[PDB]
Amino acid sequence: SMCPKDWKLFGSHCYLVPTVFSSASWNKSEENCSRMGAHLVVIHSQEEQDFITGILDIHAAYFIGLWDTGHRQWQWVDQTPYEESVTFWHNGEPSSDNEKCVTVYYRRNIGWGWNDISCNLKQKSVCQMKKI
Amino acid sequence: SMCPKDWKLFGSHCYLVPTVFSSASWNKSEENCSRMGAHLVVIHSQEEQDFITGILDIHAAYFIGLWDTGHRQWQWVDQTPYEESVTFWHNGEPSSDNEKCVTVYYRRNIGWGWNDISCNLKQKSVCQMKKI
Ligand SMILES: [Ca+2]
Ligand SMILES: [Ca+2]
Repeated sequence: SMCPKDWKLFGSHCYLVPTVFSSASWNKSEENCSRMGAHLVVIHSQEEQDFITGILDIHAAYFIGLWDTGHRQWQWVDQTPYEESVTFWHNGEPSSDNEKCVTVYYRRNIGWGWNDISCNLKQKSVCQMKKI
Repeated sequence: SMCPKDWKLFGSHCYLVPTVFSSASWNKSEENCSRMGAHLVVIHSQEEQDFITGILDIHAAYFIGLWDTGHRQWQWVDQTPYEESVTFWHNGEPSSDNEKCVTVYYRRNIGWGWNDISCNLKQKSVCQMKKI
């Protein structure tokens, strides 16, 4: 139908956690999403943050398609506008101008939130594409 | 039957000013269009500019599917080419490298034209889709 097999529908998009694809760098995660005709997730709303985290394992951290093009100059992989006022950074994040890639992970007794980390650290990931 | 109920036909497209939400940011405006299998209007001619502005309230500003991905690098939401020679900018627009999203609005005694504004500001919107 609107989404490929095992992809999950929310809004105009289809989402997948590539499970078998072993942990990888941010670039290799993006490259794997694009092999499926998808991108790392672009999280524009509370609804999208809530939906995407709804399909993740609380014991794992996941690359999202947000990266720092300069000095806290955050850009989505699809180049759609970054709005600092509709973000989900954990308390104390972002933390370091040396951390240029973004992960989403669960903090005990807090919930899901973004963390800036090294682009070279291997993490799980989640992909999105438009439906049909 | 060439357009869904409440939509308006022009050439090979159907147009709608959404009503269910009364204003929203550029990203949310685009997602709302996409959920109807549409996108923010992509304007490729004088005739399109005139038809789209014809169905608008002169007292309101409306997001269109044009935004700056870099430094004055304008892109359409449907990836069709941007052509500087066929644009409808108001005098003195685009005004600033801080305004990455595009609205159409009516200037008293001048007429309709495009204006670059902050992507986070809430505006009305116009959606477009291929006819049936
Ligand atoms: Ca950090
Ligand atoms: Ca402007």
